[PDB]
Amino acid sequence: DIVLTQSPATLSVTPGNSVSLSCRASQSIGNNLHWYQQKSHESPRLLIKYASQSISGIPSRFSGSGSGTDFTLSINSVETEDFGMYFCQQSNSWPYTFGGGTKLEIK
Amino acid sequence: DVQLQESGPSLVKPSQTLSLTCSVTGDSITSDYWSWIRKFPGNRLEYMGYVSSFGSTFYNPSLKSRISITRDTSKNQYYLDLNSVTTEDTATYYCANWDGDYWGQGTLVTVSAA
Amino acid sequence: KVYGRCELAAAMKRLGLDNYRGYSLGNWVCAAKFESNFNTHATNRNTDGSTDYGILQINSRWWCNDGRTPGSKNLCNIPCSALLSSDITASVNCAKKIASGGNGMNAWVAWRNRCKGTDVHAWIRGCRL
Repeated sequence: DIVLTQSPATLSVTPGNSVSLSCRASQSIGNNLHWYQQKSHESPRLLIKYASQSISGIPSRFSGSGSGTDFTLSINSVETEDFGMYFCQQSNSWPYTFGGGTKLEIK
Repeated sequence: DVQLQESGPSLVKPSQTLSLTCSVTGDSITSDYWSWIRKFPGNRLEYMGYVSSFGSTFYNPSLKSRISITRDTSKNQYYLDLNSVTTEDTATYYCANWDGDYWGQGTLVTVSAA
Repeated sequence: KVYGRCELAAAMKRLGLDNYRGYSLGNWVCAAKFESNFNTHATNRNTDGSTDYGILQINSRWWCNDGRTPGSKNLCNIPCSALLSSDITASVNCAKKIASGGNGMNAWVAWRNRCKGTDVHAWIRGCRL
């Protein structure tokens, strides 16, 4: 199975500042990496499709990039409502697998 | 819009089957691919499986063979059946569409005796 | 747009099809060759009122909405016209959903007839990938 590993585990940033989260795959997954954010008492919301493809209604400060095994989710000037859990998930290989998440807290 | 919603019991005992339904709003279930995902306490998501347009199923090998995902098209429902459960099966269960655009809100189902 | 072989190969590689769900890149370059000869404007109407569209000839009964096909499922949740792009992203994204169906790539007649069971690597040799 493919294994996804995200770093760091917890990320602390001050509002208005810029961040970059990493998802890495054990072996290549092409561009078949999707990104999810998940707040308290809410289910996941799809932020970015296939590494870098934008999703209807997601705020443009969400950007995704990379390919192969190395992937990044960028948030441009994060906002108070942006704090929460972020997950990456692969679809190139069955079974589909999720990262262990990164926690986007305040400094 | 599209809206999904899980229901079923919230207590399960070991060796008993945990059963959930996912009721779909805003489309025909026969018009998409539908999935079951669970979250354990360590913020750990696991993809359980999905069902395609004509009922073809994909199960995660990690499920000890104990899974089935069926559906009732007339009811715009699909179901999760998970045989021989343990405390390890304690999780927050979500249905969602295969593209990940829409998820149920999630439902906590605990296993433990009770 | 009519794509060249390696050009199409390169696009499919960047867009994640090499070994997607275990199918090597040659599989998709092979399917497109025989589905549409690598042409994004390929269309084909069928007795059942449906139409195949694009470089992978995706059918409007099940996979896309064209406004005129009885009992459209629209499984890729897209207008069939989007599959007619010079840019193959929408075609690729939908083909991955089709390949994720029970049938895998056998969904494509052409692929089960002339790509399945052969040296699909042939379709990308000559290409630097």
